[PDB]
Amino acid sequence: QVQLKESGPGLVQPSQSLSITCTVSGFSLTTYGVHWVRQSPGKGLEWLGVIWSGGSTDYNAAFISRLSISKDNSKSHVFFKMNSLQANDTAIYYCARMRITTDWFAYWGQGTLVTVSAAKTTPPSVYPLAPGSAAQTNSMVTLGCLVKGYFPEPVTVTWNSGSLSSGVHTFPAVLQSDLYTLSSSVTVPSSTWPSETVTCNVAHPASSTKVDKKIVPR
Amino acid sequence: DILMNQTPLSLPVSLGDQASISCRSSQYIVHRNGNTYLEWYLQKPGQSPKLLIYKVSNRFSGVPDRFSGSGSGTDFTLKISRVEAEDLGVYYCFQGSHVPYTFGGGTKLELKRADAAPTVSIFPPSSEQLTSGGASVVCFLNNFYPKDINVKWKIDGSERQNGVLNSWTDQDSKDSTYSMSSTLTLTKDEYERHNSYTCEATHKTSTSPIVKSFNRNE
Ligand SMILES: *[C@@H]1O[C@H](CO)[C@@H](O)[C@H](O)[C@H]1NC(C)=O
Repeated sequence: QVQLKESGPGLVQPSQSLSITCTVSGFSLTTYGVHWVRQSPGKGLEWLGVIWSGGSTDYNAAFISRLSISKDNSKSHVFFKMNSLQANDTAIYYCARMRITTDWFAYWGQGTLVTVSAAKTTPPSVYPLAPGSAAQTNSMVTLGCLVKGYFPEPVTVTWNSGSLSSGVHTFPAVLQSDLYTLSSSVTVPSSTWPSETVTCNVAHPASSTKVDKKIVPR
Repeated sequence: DILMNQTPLSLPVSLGDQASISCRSSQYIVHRNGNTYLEWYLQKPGQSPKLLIYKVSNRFSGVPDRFSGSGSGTDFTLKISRVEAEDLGVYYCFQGSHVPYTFGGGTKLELKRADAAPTVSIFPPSSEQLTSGGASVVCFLNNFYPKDINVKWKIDGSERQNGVLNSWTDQDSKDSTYSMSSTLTLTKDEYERHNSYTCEATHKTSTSPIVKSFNRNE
């Protein structure tokens, strides 16, 4: 059916530019305008600009100096280019058909997550989290894994090679300095640990590292 | 720029309830070529926003009849006759009348449930980390509802602000609870200077904080 396909980078170096292509299908760029929007945690959804069916553009005034949008009608391509990116430009970017007059064709692209950083690829340190020596006993016990100092995202954390899946919580990564850190926890019946071994498996495809850490009593 | 102000910021609902969400603009949203460009979007976890209503009250195709929009001038309303599970997510109003076009800040529609106190767990630095010269204390606060929660760190009973990084999950799709991690990062030297480490959680389920603690000497 009707679709907008986005293509562009996951990572942009600070001061460098961000090029995204939106490929339209199901309708003609000669017929409708295409808008660009971004979404960040801090700022919410922000409209960036539009290229109208007729070929003219309008831009959000807070971006007009470093923003540009053009299109190729024949190949159904819309081109988005933003210059001089900085850390606060980290966001998901979307092309969208919006400001709708008719009952048809209104769809947004799968967004492009763009991370702005000068970090280099860095494998994680992986640390097991066993309960303290004197921690109080429950019918359940929580264990954990701390994954620290990696770049870029993502890592994938699994427990017992994915065999332990229920009672798992893996938290979003957060920027610590210019590297990422996350933790994951698993909860098992108290009777099963340490008698039944529990190991976190942490993969980081960008550094080709795969590390297992058994959680051992301290 | 035109401010779009949404109310409420979050709306707990159970399935089968009615729901009403409001959006107020800082200016009259005037027609353009006889069209009033006021739209409502729903964004589910991990997906792009999808158009629900365009031109104030027109249901986009595929959008079920339980959705309706109304309003004029500065005041607009999205109504849901009868909430289904697939209606959970973040709703945004959008105005396409005055450049720069602008979105509301979002209203999260979320599923109401029985109250749950968080399961709190605290973990001393791993000895692997200690050898590297770092010391992260980790606290997991898992499977709580409602979402409001505050975490306080204490070192020898003295409130600790610096070096704390928190990470929250979104509402779990299965049990509808929330989870949070809190990590206090210190140098190894700093860690050694102190004996007692406490994570204190304040949650609606009680006035008395949930305290978990360990002592560096055991
Ligand atoms: C974000 O950072 C840049 C570069 O430091 C600054 O000039 C820009 O205005 C900031 N933008 C916002 C919206 O805070």
